[PDB]
Amino acid sequence: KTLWWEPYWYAGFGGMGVGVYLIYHAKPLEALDIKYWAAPRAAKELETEMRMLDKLN
Amino acid sequence: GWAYSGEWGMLAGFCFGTLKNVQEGKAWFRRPYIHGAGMIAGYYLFKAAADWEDEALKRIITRYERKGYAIPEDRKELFAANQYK
Amino acid sequence: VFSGAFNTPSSTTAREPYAKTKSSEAEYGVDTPVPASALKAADKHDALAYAVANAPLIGLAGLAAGAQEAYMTFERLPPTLSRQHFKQAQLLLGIIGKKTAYATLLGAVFSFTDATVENMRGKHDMTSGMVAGAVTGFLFGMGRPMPQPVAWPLAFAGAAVAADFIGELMPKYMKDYRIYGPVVHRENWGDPVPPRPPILDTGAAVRPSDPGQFWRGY
Amino acid sequence: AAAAAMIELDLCFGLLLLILFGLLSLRNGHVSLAHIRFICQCWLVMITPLEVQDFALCILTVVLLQSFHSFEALLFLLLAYIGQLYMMHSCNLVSFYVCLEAQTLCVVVLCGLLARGASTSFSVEAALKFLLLSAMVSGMALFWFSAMYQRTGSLDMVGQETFWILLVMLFKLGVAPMHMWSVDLYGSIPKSLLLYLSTAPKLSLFTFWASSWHHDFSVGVFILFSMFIGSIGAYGQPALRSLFAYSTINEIGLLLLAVETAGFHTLYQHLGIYIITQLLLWNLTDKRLFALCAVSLAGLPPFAGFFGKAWIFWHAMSVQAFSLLAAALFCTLLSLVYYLRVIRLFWTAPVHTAASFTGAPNQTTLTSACAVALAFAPVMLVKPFVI
Amino acid sequence: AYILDFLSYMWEKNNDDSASYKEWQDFLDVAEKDRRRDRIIAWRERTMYDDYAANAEEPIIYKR
Amino acid sequence: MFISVLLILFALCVTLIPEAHYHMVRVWSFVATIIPMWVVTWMWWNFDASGHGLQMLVILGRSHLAFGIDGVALSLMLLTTVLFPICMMLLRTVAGFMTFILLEVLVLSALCVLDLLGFYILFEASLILLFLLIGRAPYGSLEAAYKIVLYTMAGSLVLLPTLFMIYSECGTTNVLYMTCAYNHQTVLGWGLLAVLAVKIPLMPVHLWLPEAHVAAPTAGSVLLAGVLLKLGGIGFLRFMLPVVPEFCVSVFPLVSTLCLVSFLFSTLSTLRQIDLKKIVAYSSIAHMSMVTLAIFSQSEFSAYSSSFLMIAHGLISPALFLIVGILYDRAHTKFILYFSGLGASMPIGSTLFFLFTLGNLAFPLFPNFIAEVLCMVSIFAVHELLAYVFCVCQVLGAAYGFWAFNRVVHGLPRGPADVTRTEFHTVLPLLIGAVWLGIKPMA
Amino acid sequence: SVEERQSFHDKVNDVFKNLTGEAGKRWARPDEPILHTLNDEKEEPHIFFHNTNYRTSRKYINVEKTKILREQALE
Ligand SMILES: CCCCCCCCCCCCCCCCCC(=O)O[C@@H](COC(=O)CCCCCCCCCCCCCCC)COP(=O)(O)OCC[N+](C)(C)C
Repeated sequence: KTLWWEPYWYAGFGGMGVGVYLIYHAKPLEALDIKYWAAPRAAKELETEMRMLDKLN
Repeated sequence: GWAYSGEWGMLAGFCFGTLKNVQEGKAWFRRPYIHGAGMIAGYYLFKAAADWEDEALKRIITRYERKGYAIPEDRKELFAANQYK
Repeated sequence: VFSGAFNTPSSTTAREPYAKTKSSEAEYGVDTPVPASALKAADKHDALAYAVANAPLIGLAGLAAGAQEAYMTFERLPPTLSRQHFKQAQLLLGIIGKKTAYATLLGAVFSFTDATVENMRGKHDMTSGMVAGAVTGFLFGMGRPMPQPVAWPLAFAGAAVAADFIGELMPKYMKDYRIYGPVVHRENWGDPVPPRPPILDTGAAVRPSDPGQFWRGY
Repeated sequence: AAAAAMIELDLCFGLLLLILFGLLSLRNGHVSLAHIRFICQCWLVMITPLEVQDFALCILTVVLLQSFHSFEALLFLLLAYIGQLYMMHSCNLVSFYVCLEAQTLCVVVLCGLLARGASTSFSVEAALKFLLLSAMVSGMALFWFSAMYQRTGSLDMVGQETFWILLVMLFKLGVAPMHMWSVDLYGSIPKSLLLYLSTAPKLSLFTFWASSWHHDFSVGVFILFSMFIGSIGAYGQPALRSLFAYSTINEIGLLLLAVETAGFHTLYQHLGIYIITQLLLWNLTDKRLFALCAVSLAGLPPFAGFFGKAWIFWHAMSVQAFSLLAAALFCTLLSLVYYLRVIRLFWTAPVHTAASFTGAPNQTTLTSACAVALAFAPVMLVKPFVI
Repeated sequence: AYILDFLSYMWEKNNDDSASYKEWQDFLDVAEKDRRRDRIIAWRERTMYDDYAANAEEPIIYKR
Repeated sequence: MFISVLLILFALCVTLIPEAHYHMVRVWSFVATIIPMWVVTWMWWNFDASGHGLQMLVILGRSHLAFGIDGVALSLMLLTTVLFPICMMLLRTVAGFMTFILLEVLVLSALCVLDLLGFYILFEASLILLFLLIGRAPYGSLEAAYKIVLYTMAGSLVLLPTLFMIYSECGTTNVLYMTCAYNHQTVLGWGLLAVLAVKIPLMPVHLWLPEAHVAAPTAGSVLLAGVLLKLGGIGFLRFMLPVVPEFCVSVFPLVSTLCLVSFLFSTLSTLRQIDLKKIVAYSSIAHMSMVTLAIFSQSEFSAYSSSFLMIAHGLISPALFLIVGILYDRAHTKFILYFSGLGASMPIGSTLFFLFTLGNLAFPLFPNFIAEVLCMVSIFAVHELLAYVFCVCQVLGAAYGFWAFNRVVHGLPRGPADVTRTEFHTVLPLLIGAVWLGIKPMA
Repeated sequence: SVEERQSFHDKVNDVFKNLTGEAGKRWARPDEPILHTLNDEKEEPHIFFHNTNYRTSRKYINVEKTKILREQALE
């Protein structure tokens, strides 16, 4: 016989777990973490800084 | 004064009726006419309090300006206003 | 505002000291005068005169405690003892006088030790109060079992430290405190300038430590 | 022309008619007098001017009259109200003396009259002690008024003699160490007069203080005495009447801290919240609401007592009254222990409330349930309201 | 895996950056108005009502 | 805001259910805490991580009570909404349900408030609820309840005049304008240190915790350990560091020595404990000392590492309290001398006890390992010796942890039978959260 | 002077009141800081929050630069 808390426990904690999964795997990457906003902007700055450091040498 | 003061007064009237029942050993829903009268009185009491809010602000600005404290017109609207915040 | 990387107010500071904030159109204080006895009682340059000026007030506390104990002893006296009026008077006056003399002694010891360490060190700080408290509490705690010859110097030194922090250092630190008018060093925020500091009819224990805090009187 | 004095003539005519109506009703053998009480409440409304403090006193006394049943008690309360109202308008020591003495005589007679059962002699004893202690304070007031009148030649309340008049006022509020008459009164006199004594005269005297009083002195030592003595006494006394007497001394010490630092707005807010709590305290029949009085007299945050204490603390910190504030905070920490004792006594206990048998079924549930809604007043208290 | 792409599109469609800025500005404005009002109110004089010099500008009529 | 009013009003309807319908009362009170977990998960979905520091703002006029979300508040709110239904599974009366519902309202509103007076009003309105929860008549302790209430009241009463001092100084208690005005930082800094050094157990104002966290019931212990201690940390991170930073630099040697002596002396005391619940209760003081020093270092990513340690502690120590609560519920004692050989008689419970023992000692594949490494990175960047003190004392934590486990789990088999389905599902969300946050915490 | 500081504060409040931005740009990821000669930038709260957002952006970008260079050096 199913205990009184079992449907509500499985619905609540399972819907939290699926929601946390969808936060990690279906949000836009810039919206999920600022490191995805800054990864392309660091790369172009590094491109225009590597040749500056080349010329300084 | 505050925009939601009448709804707060109605919740106060409902809690008043429920407590008057609980003190006399009755369940919360008993004698609903007591709840209704309490709701009416709470609504009008908290609306009167919200009117006194505007009245007190008006008295403060009037007394302060008569004493010589000149308030700029950008700040006089914080006081001389029946603001429904 | 709030990030896990850093706390921006921990490195966003002024580069220069500020000018004094104008708080009112009138910048002179209004207050009742201090009586001359308390003006003389503040002077520490003569250690003996300091102790003579301060010790009778500390003896008043022992007078109050002794009068209390004397009345409570008088009420319990049986009629065979209470009708003997000379003996009753000498017993009650003995209780009161012992309490008054002990309080005056502790007060004079504290004031003299305080002003002596003050004049010996050449500066005013919290060390003189701590040393005077240790001496007075050791005088009180002598002859008692042993938590007490340490516990009573600590209590009297703690009273001196609380006196310095609450009554002297905190009013000095907050001399530029304003509750009215422009925010201090934030005059660009535009809070209006009143014609005067606010008039408050406070009691004699609440007096303005700066001329601009409020005007006291009626 | 006497056309500006119709309210005074109305007061006197109403008293003349009310005595005759009460005489006619008693010649019929009426064992209840609700009609007399309604006429008394109408007379209270009809003689009160249109100020905030006057109507606060009026509405308070209208609510208080529902706990009194005899004709003579109603007459004494009306003639005490005349002194309480007209003391707020007193601008001399003549009217001050007469209003205070009328109030003292009315309180003494009511303490004698209303006692019943085995507690009759205890109430009469405490009334006699109060009368004797009140007589010498009245003598001090008269003596120093005569001194001031001789020195100044006028009726102005200025100079060194105002210190003794201030001590007279502090006696009338039960300020420690002149507090023991109220401690004696709390232990024996019945609950309705205790309810009357903790609300109306404090309002009347503080309004006189706000309206027409200046002194060049301090009250700080009496603040310290009241707060420390009240807190330690209520911690140490197991009888509940003495607990509430000492907690009242602590509250009057807080009100004196509000007076001493100026800022009477915090004084008026805390006094109003205290008066509503008193109206709840002395009319309780269900003992679970005794815990709400406890959490709202301990200053616990969401209830209205917190707000009443906290504006007093805010204004004291504004004018930098640091030492008195620190003492007040220590005594507030001590007060929580005996308010928790109250909660232990009356909340963590099985519930028993006896029903009525001879009618009048739980007759003041309206007022007590209305005053318990001091959990909804904090929304209006946080705003700039009382100024 | 298409559900993930459509939920990403749903996030981008629902988010409104200008509305976030207006929310921030309204928060700052309400707080600043409260602070300004409270600072003006705190010039709070206190004497007795019979002080005719501290209350010299009030229009008071006496009956005596 | 409208949602929060609806959730409060739905939660408060437990009182109106007639008590003879037992199943309905249980289901209603459990669902009343399940719903805020879904709402806070949705708030995490709605959060823009490349946007502003404060999002989802609301301010209620001139009543103080202004609210906003940052990362620390959001993680702590998620942890609280996880922890409250587990507490609902450990209660049996409507009085318990209502006390925990009121506590959840107050905790959730206190975690995200942006007003100092609002924080004061919301937090210590829970004092009388904690007094009644700890000093319950047949099985509580009134001494413990008096201690926790009086220590908290003492700290709050020190703060309250300094709160009002800055309010008169600038005109507001809103943290966004308190951080931009000129204020007397020494006085307010001492008031804020006074509250938050009692909330976080910092020596010498820490003696309430060993009494209160043991005298509480299992649900009360889960709440008090996993949630209420972290209000001091979020107090540091939200109010004290932004508003009084000069004080926060100048008090660093004093806060530093308080943290070091709290860590060392509380670890030394934990070794001589003979009660299992007192063993679990002391170990929380050293973790909070590491949290406080990492917050006060302000050095590399200090808010991040300290919040992550708060979450790792809030996951691991309630599970240890749950296992001790199972042992107490079905053996009626918490004394070590009555327990031996629990591996043979409760294999599942002993396995869970071992895993959470390893988690509490900051072993890898648990979020405490990542947390302590990053906290020591933040501490190391100020000076190497302040990190060395915590590094060399790791044998002292492992000594008490493995000694308690080895005394109660191995030996002659005596004691209760293994866990039920309900006890396993009280433990289970904490274990899943630990495995996730210790293996793949970020993306 | 006080008048010049007040007029500057009014100008800043007017500018930040009537501010908007669209087309793929996040406010609170600004392109440039606001250059000022203020003693204690927290004198003007809008400028303080703007430069706080810019400084947060730079810290995260520098972290990302470190990661890209570490991958290159490993290669
Ligand atoms: C101070 C930063 C906050 C970090 C706190 C530590 C969090 C603990 C766990 C670490 C997880 C890292 C998650 C990273 C991606 C998630 C989204 C994200 O970016 O985080 C949010 C907030 O993240 C969270 O809220 C994480 C929630 C963690 C709480 C998990 C514990 C609760 C679960 C219990 C177990 C449930 C099991 C149920 C299954 C049966 C914002 O933080 P920042 O990126 O620093 O914000 C940027 C700053 N600015 C806007 C100014 C540019």
